[PDB]
Amino acid sequence: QQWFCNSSDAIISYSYCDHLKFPISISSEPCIRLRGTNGFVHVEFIPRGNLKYLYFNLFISVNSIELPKRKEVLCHGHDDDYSFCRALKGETVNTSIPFSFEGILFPKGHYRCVAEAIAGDTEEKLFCLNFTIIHR
Amino acid sequence: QQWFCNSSDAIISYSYCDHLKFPISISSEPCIRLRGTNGFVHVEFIPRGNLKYLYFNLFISVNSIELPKRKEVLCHGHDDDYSFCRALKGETVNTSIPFSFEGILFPKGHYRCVAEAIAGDTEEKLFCLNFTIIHR
Amino acid sequence: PCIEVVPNITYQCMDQKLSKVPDDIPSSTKNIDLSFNPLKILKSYSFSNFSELQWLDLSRCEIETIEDKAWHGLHHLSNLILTGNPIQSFSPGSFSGLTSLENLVAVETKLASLESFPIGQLITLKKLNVAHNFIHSCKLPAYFSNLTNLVHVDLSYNYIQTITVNDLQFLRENPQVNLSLDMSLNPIDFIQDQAFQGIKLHELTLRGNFNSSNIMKTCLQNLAGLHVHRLILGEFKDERNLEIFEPSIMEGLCDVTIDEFRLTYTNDFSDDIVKFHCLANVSAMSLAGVSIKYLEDVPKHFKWQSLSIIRCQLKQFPTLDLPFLKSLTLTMNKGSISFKKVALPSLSYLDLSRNALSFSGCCSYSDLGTNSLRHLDLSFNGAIIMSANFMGLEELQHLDFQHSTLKRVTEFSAFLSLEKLLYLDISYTNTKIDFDGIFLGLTSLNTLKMAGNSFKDNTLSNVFANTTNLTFLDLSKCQLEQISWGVFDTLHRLQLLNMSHNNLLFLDSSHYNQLYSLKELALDTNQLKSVPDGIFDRLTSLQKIWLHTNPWDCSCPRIDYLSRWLNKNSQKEQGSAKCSGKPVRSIICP
Amino acid sequence: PCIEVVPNITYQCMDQKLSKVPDDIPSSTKNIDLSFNPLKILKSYSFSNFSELQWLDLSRCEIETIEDKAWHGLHHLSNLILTGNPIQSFSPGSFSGLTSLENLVAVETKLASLESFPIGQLITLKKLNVAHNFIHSCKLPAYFSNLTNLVHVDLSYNYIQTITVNDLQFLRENPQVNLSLDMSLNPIDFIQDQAFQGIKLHELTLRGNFNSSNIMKTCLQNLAGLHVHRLILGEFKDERNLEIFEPSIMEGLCDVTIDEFRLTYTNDFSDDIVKFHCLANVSAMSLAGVSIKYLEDVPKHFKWQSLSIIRCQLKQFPTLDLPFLKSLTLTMNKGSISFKKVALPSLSYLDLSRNALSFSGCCSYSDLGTNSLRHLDLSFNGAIIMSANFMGLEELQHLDFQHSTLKRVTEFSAFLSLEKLLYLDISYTNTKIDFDGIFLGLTSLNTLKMAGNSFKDNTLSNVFANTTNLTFLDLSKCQLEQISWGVFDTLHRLQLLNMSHNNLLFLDSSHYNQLYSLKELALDTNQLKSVPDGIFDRLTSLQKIWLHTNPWDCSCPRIDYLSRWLNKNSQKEQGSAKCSGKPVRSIICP
Ligand SMILES: CCCCCCCCCCCCC/C=C/[C@@H](O)[C@H](CO[C@@H]1O[C@H](CO)[C@H](O)[C@H](OS(=O)(=O)O)[C@H]1O)NC(=O)CCCCCCCCCCCCCCC
Ligand SMILES: CCCCCCCCCCCCC/C=C/[C@@H](O)[C@H](CO[C@@H]1O[C@H](CO)[C@H](O)[C@H](OS(=O)(=O)O)[C@H]1O)NC(=O)CCCCCCCCCCCCCCC
Ligand SMILES: CCCCCCCCCCCCC/C=C/[C@@H](O)[C@H](CO[C@@H]1O[C@H](CO)[C@H](O)[C@H](OS(=O)(=O)O)[C@H]1O)NC(=O)CCCCCCCCCCCCCCC
Ligand SMILES: CCCCCCCCCCCCC/C=C/[C@@H](O)[C@H](CO[C@@H]1O[C@H](CO)[C@H](O)[C@H](OS(=O)(=O)O)[C@H]1O)NC(=O)CCCCCCCCCCCCCCC
Ligand SMILES: CCCCCCCCCCCCC/C=C/[C@@H](O)[C@H](CO[C@@H]1O[C@H](CO)[C@H](O)[C@H](OS(=O)(=O)O)[C@H]1O)NC(=O)CCCCCCCCCCCCCCC
Ligand SMILES: CCCCCCCCCCCCC/C=C/[C@@H](O)[C@H](CO[C@@H]1O[C@H](CO)[C@H](O)[C@H](OS(=O)(=O)O)[C@H]1O)NC(=O)CCCCCCCCCCCCCCC
Ligand SMILES: *[C@@H]1O[C@H](CO)[C@@H](O[C@@H]2O[C@H](CO)[C@@H](O[C@@H]3O[C@H](CO)[C@@H](O)[C@H](O)[C@H]3NC(C)=O)[C@H](O)[C@H]2NC(C)=O)[C@H](O)[C@H]1NC(C)=O
Ligand SMILES: *[C@@H]1O[C@H](CO)[C@@H](O[C@@H]2O[C@H](CO)[C@@H](O[C@@H]3O[C@H](CO)[C@@H](O)[C@H](O)[C@H]3NC(C)=O)[C@H](O)[C@H]2NC(C)=O)[C@H](O)[C@H]1NC(C)=O
Ligand SMILES: *[C@@H]1O[C@H](CO)[C@@H](O[C@@H]2O[C@H](CO)[C@@H](O)[C@H](O)[C@H]2NC(C)=O)[C@H](O)[C@H]1NC(C)=O
Ligand SMILES: *[C@@H]1O[C@H](CO)[C@@H](O[C@@H]2O[C@H](CO)[C@@H](O)[C@H](O)[C@H]2NC(C)=O)[C@H](O)[C@H]1NC(C)=O
Ligand SMILES: *[C@@H]1O[C@H](CO)[C@@H](O)[C@H](O)[C@H]1NC(C)=O
Ligand SMILES: *[C@@H]1O[C@H](CO)[C@@H](O)[C@H](O)[C@H]1NC(C)=O
Ligand SMILES: *[C@@H]1O[C@H](CO)[C@@H](O)[C@H](O)[C@H]1NC(C)=O
Ligand SMILES: *[C@@H]1O[C@H](CO)[C@@H](O)[C@H](O)[C@H]1NC(C)=O
Ligand SMILES: *[C@@H]1O[C@H](CO)[C@@H](O)[C@H](O)[C@H]1NC(C)=O
Ligand SMILES: *[C@@H]1O[C@H](CO)[C@@H](O)[C@H](O)[C@H]1NC(C)=O
Ligand SMILES: *[C@@H]1O[C@H](CO)[C@@H](O)[C@H](O)[C@H]1NC(C)=O
Ligand SMILES: *[C@@H]1O[C@H](CO)[C@@H](O)[C@H](O)[C@H]1NC(C)=O
Repeated sequence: QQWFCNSSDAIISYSYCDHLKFPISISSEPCIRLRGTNGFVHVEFIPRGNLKYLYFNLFISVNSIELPKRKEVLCHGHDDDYSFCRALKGETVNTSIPFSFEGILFPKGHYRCVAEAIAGDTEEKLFCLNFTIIHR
Repeated sequence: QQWFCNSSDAIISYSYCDHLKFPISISSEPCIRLRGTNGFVHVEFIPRGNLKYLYFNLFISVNSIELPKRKEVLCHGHDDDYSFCRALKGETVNTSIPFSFEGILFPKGHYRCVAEAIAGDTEEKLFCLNFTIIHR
Repeated sequence: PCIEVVPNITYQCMDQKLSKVPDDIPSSTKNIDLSFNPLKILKSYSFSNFSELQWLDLSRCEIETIEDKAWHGLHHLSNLILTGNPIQSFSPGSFSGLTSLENLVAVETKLASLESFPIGQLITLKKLNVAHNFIHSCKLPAYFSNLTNLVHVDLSYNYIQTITVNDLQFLRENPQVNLSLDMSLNPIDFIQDQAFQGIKLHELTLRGNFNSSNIMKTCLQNLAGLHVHRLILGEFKDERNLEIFEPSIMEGLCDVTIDEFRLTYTNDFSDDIVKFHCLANVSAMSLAGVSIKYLEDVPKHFKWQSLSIIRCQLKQFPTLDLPFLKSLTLTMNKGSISFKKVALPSLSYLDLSRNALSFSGCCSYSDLGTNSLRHLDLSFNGAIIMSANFMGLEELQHLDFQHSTLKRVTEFSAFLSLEKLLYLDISYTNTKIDFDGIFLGLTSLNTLKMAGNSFKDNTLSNVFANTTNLTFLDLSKCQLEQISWGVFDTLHRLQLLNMSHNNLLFLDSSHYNQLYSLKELALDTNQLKSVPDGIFDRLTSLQKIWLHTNPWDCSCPRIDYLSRWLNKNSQKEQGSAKCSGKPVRSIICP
Repeated sequence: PCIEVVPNITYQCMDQKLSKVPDDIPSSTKNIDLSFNPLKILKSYSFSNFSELQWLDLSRCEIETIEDKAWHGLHHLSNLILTGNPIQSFSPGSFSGLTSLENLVAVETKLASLESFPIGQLITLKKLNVAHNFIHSCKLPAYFSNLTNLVHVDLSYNYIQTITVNDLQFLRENPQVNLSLDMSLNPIDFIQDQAFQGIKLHELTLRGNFNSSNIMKTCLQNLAGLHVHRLILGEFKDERNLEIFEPSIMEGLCDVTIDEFRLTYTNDFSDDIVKFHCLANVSAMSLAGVSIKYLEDVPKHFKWQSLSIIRCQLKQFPTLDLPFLKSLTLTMNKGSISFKKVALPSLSYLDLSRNALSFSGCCSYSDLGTNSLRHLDLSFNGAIIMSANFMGLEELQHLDFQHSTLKRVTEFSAFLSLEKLLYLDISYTNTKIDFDGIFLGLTSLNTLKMAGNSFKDNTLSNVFANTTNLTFLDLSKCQLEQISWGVFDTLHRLQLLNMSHNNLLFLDSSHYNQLYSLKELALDTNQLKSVPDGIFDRLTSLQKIWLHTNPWDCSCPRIDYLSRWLNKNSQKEQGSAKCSGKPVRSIICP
């Protein structure tokens, strides 16, 4: 809907969540191969809050079987690894984030992952993406 | 009753347990100083079972406050550290065991410790000593 | 159209398609968020009714024009945020009327230079953020002498390529000024010879400035003469990084006096970088997100008084004998390391939390080589095997084991030496309390957090006899089913007692007759069906009680005491104890 | 006077002040313990009625005289224990009649030599223990050629000071004999030149023989020519020990062919001892109770096919790249070590239990460098952080995490690769199951031990959908309160289901309609008060059920099905389900 790509073992797409539509352009280069991928996550958006304490809530499901909520902190508030942790509310963010992963066996089937970005100082929701990953 | 000694901070004595009176001569040289001691435990007795899997059950109390049972294995049955692990039922055992400990703060007062020697292959009780330690 | 957040005080007008500031906003408002509205122009006198306004957010408001009296009436405004507005040209007097301004955020306003920026009369200004603009000069303007309170300037993410002698003239003239400069994400490739002679700075941040090792090495050399309290260096993962990072890149740092050195992420790294001789006179050394694998053989003439290793990648616990080291933080390390004995005779603060650390032989003097330890954090780790009760460490005031796997802590008085301990957290350590003497010696203890554990036979035993000065006791989620007699008769100063989320089947009236100081009692979420008559009668200090989520038996005359008590003391009850649905407080027996 | 232990089979007559063997002992007895009785003399024909006797213990019986027909009638006796009896002189024919004897224990009988020991016609003898006597010669007598089945001789704790060429003549003559010699605690100070040429031994134990380094080094050299399957060396803590233990003490071992080398406790030790070049061709290396601190840089030309490190003192996990190593045991290590990656391409067996070990990144091929792993024991350790689901290790058959702190095992399918796994133990790992897919891929799993954990909302969820071949499921002490629908409909081959010591409030009749193979069902020690009618009707294979320690409601017609069922199937019930005291099986509704 909002974006999608084809991997050799994965079909990945996302929309905005039904409850939050704050805009953001995310993509990966190349498309993510669940067997393993080295690439970049390109992000361009204008955040609705400071990113000094940005973290994510990930609600993942495999074939309608839900995993516990996981929290992934990206900016801890002190000497953070990423240049966008400095970004303020209303500031244009344009960055490419390198990533590299490998060697986890994923079960085949239909994954859902709503990714909820939170400004950790105010606990306010920055945006929410509804992901769909079809493995195989 | 059966033996006792005076330390600079401890008075140590033992009798046989009321339920098991299999004889054994135990002493330490010097008397145990709970602040710290290097010495020998002299043991001379004729065991009522093989010592190949000898372990101890220790029931300790401080001022009538009971600690959980602790199990101290002396002979594991394979390449054991002590020459008496080879001893058989009915064989004269005569040994001096070096020991060295230090730097644990013990609360003052009245300790009881019944020490129950068990032959771990047969689970039979080899002997039982009722210890009394008065710290300070 | 504005979300009322705190009545007549705080209003959230963000993203409401507002063309102008609403006149409906009450005059006593202190905080207004107008961001993400197409304001386009700040008209004169628009905020003149908000005499008590302190914080005003106009981020992403498409503002091109600030009219000549746009901020008339804002005598008390201390925070003004203009991020993302394409103002570009700030005409003279653009900030007239902002007589209490302390924090000006002009990020991404297409600002081209500070010389033309009309802030020379904001004599109250403390912080200036002009990141993400078109500034290409490092010149600190002369009007900074009017801004006697300015302590921080953010120049991050601009186009500064050069730092000249004259650029820092103002600071050379004024050595009394305390100023911090954030230069991150500027394409600096030239620093003039001796530009930093006679220059003093509090905090200097140089992150993500350099693409090439040779350019970074050449520029660091011309920091010579500089005196900084805190120098922050490093790169970002999402920016083009240095090809190689050798220690000799920082050879220039020898001609700089540095009190505190912070190193952040670098693409390349070598363990020798932390042992670089130009860092020898630093008093606070810090590593965050750095690929250090081994920290060993730090020369004893190093003067580090605090060391901080955060989110790093140590394969093996450091070997350290720094005699002047007072604080050590090794936290959030990538991997699992085992503790190794250190010799830090000046050590008074130790944070080893979140390392999946395995500690064999906790704890005594020989592990640490110090008699001055006051703070010890071993939380969020692996196996911590208790084998000594802190001989040599009786100065310890704070002890945290939260979420580590405490082993053998109940087989002796593991804390007997800690007669000055104020704070103990053994929550969620999977400890099964089976020794009444577990807390012997803890006579100074005020805060005891031990939630998520359990007790032998699920009975709360007499473990609090010596903890006579407890003021905070958290026993939640301890699978408790009953309480032994006299467990609380000593805690005359206890102010909080949390026993929620247990399996209590009955209470006894005797346990609460000596909680003279008890203010808060949490008993919700148990299996309680009744209380003895008068159990709450002597709780003369009580202010809050939780009793909900219990299967209360509301039959008369059984529920009589509780219903009448909950009614008379309805201001104290938090939540609603409801009958197995009517609140127990709403039941009148005959 | 004899304690009857197993009727007409086993009798315990120890320490009953018996003067002679009791004639009351039944003739079919197979095991008699007569120890610690003042027998003083074994009279002729005393045991002639015990034709089926196999094991006879006469330890500490003060026996001085064995009469010339003392063992008449004992044609089937295989074990005879004479420990502690001052027999001293064994006259000719002293063991006549013991025609099936396999194990002769003559420990501490004041025996002076084997040459005069009349055992030359015990052609069935397999084991000979003559420890703790007055033997001063190492001469293996010539009649050993009659004893074709003798495989073990215990000479420990005697007075042997010398080993000569002629002492081992018998073994030199007979290279086909498989014989093991225990020489421990003999004051050996001289081995003749070439005494061990042409000598083959299965197991040779030399523990606690030497007081001086020079005497041990001199004696080890003259083991030259010896071929031993298993050589055991070391000292005892409770005996006078070697002053220093350098590797060169074992220079003589280069002239010995050793298949397996065992080193035990030594007072002195140096890490180089395990890297000694004379151990290069050993195929099984073992260390037990040894003060080794670092095991590093083992030359790759070492041929060790198994390494065993038990009760040692490693400060740091070994670095090992032995390409022929098939089995590695590092267990009960003193301290806490962190796992370090190894490169063992032949590794098929790995036991790392009881180390308080912390493992960051379990588990995949890169941790171990092998595709042939079948056995992995990580139990009784610290923090084991699950981050990979065993890619590269799909040959794994046995996996044990018992009592370790498993972390993040429920955040993905941590075992998806393990399609050949037969045995999984995650008991007492403080795992809170919150993912129904936790056991995806475990289609070969037969044994699942997961006691002592818990589930989200205390509900047993649908985690067994893929484990179609489970035969053993242990869910005890999991704080379960209820079971989701259909959790067991797949387990047609399950034979045991243990759900005892939970908090089950009700059962559903649907959960047990497809347990076709279920033999044993443990439901004791819950909160059960009733069962649905017919819940046990389709358990056609049931043989044992535990239902006691439950507050059963014995009111009619509610308890009708259960009481009638427990009565009709009373042979299957283990223990007694008693009413909230009469057994439920003893209740007849109208
Ligand atoms: C502003 C809005 C943001 C919107 C997009 C969010 C950003 C997406 C990517 C962010 C993290 C990726 C960088 C990964 C680095 C690791 O690759 C790298 C770890 O990997 C290891 O690192 C080692 C050295 O570091 C070795 O290299 C290892 O290799 S080994 O073989 O030698 O041993 C290698 O495994 N580092 C990390 O911090 C890991 C933490 C990253 C996870 C946290 C966030 C994950 C996703 C965030 C939310 C998901 C939703 C996305 C769309 C909404
Ligand atoms: C046949 C019947 C027996 C009747 C009597 C029973 C024997 C009594 C003594 C047996 C063990 C003593 C040897 C101690 C060695 C440690 O001292 C020594 C450990 O200590 C450390 O060891 C390191 C190197 O090893 C360093 O040296 C350390 O120092 S550091 O500073 O460098 O780091 C040092 O701390 N080793 C051990 O195995 C410890 C295990 C011993 C406890 C198990 C049994 C304890 C008592 C048994 C029952 C009690 C009842 C007694 C009367 C009935
Ligand atoms: C006549 C009566 C017979 C009496 C015989 C009684 C036995 C004597 C005790 C033997 C010592 C036990 C081993 C402890 C060594 C410590 O020194 C030990 C060293 O343990 C360290 O803790 C970690 C885990 O173990 C690491 O493993 C360390 O290793 S590391 O290098 O990696 O860091 C290791 O060092 N510290 C301790 O606090 C342990 C407890 C001290 C024992 C105190 C016992 C007092 C006995 C009182 C006698 C009264 C009569 C008894 C009646 C039954
Ligand atoms: C006051 C007089 C009464 C005293 C009674 C005298 C009895 C002697 C006690 C012996 C204690 C030392 C045993 C440790 C051996 C290490 O060696 C042992 C190493 O750990 C195990 O050592 C085994 C050796 O091989 C295996 O390696 C095990 O592997 S395992 O998985 O099979 O279990 C391994 O873990 N260290 C520890 O545990 C931690 C240190 C011991 C803590 C003991 C504290 C004090 C105990 C005395 C009780 C008095 C309390 C008074 C109330 C306040
Ligand atoms: C356009 C959409 C944007 C997509 C962005 C999504 C982010 C991409 C993932 C970033 C990698 C995370 C870091 C993991 C590194 C591993 O390589 C990591 C290395 O972890 C090791 O495990 C230990 C503890 O961490 C030690 O710390 C090791 O260290 S050691 O040296 O001491 O032994 C360390 O190496 N192995 C793993 O199995 C972890 C999990 C693998 C991550 C797979 C994620 C798949 C993402 C699928 C994307 C679909 C779209 C997403 C929708 C929201
Ligand atoms: C299929 C498409 C859906 C996928 C969704 C994409 C989302 C991206 C997931 C990111 C995972 C990697 C994050 C780890 C970073 C390390 O860095 C991290 C190091 O550990 C923490 O790392 C922090 C960095 O600073 C702090 O150091 C923490 O300190 S703390 O105490 O504050 O917490 C420290 O412990 N390794 C781990 O945890 C263990 C390895 C991660 C296991 C993840 C397994 C696979 C997850 C994907 C879910 C799919 C399941 C499918 C069902 C079968
Ligand atoms: C080291 O870091 C520098 C960033 O600070 C890089 O140089 C900058 O590269 C930008 C492109 O990546 C340039 O942008 C463009 O600017 C020119 C004007 O000079 C315009 O005509 C172009 O249109 C514009 N780009 C686009 C897409 O329109 C910056 O001007 C340039 N700045 C400087 C000071 O050089 C280096 O490339 C970088 N080195 C490496 C190896 O990454
Ligand atoms: C190295 O180990 C040897 C043990 O195998 C020690 O030597 C033995 O010492 C015993 C005493 O400790 C001697 O016992 C005595 O034997 C003599 C006869 O030789 C009797 O007269 C004595 O009465 C008797 N002792 C008593 C108390 O009655 C052993 O004879 C002797 N054996 C040998 C072969 O020498 C060494 O002492 C020991 N070295 C060290 C430094 O410990
Ligand atoms: C120089 O100015 C800064 C203004 O921020 C002062 O800094 C802070 O000190 C307090 C207490 O020591 C800390 O809580 C802050 O976190 C510090 N902030 C920064 C940015 O360092 C500094 O103390 C001043 N120096 C003086 C007045 O001598
Ligand atoms: C030599 O004799 C011994 C007799 O004990 C044999 O030893 C055993 O082998 C079995 C199986 O391999 C093990 O279970 C025992 O533990 C071994 N015992 C000992 C003492 O090693 C040995 O196999 C024989 N060698 C032959 C017959 O070739
Ligand atoms: C995610 O998308 C699915 C499918 O369109 C939808 O059913 C679900 O409600 C969405 N979840 C959100 C928006 O949180
Ligand atoms: C943001 O960066 C991307 C490059 O990945 C590209 O679209 C362009 O350079 C930027 N977009 C802008 C400035 O609108
Ligand atoms: C140990 O001795 C005490 C005091 O004499 C006695 O009360 C107790 O019963 C004894 N315990 C035994 C023998 O187990
Ligand atoms: C046992 O050894 C002790 C020495 O500690 C001493 O009584 C004597 O040597 C031996 N006792 C005997 C042999 O009765
Ligand atoms: C601590 O407990 C002991 C009991 O052994 C008691 O004698 C002492 O007075 C108590 N002191 C304090 C301050 O709790
Ligand atoms: C009691 O403990 C619960 C469980 O963690 C917690 O949520 C609650 O805030 C506590 N009550 C207090 C602190 O009053
Ligand atoms: C395992 O579970 C999957 C569900 O994702 C199913 O398709 C597959 O047939 C199952 N196989 C076995 C052997 O349990
Ligand atoms: C069920 O689990 C309990 C608790 O450990 C155990 O005692 C019992 O033997 C088990 N029942 C079996 C194995 O039948």
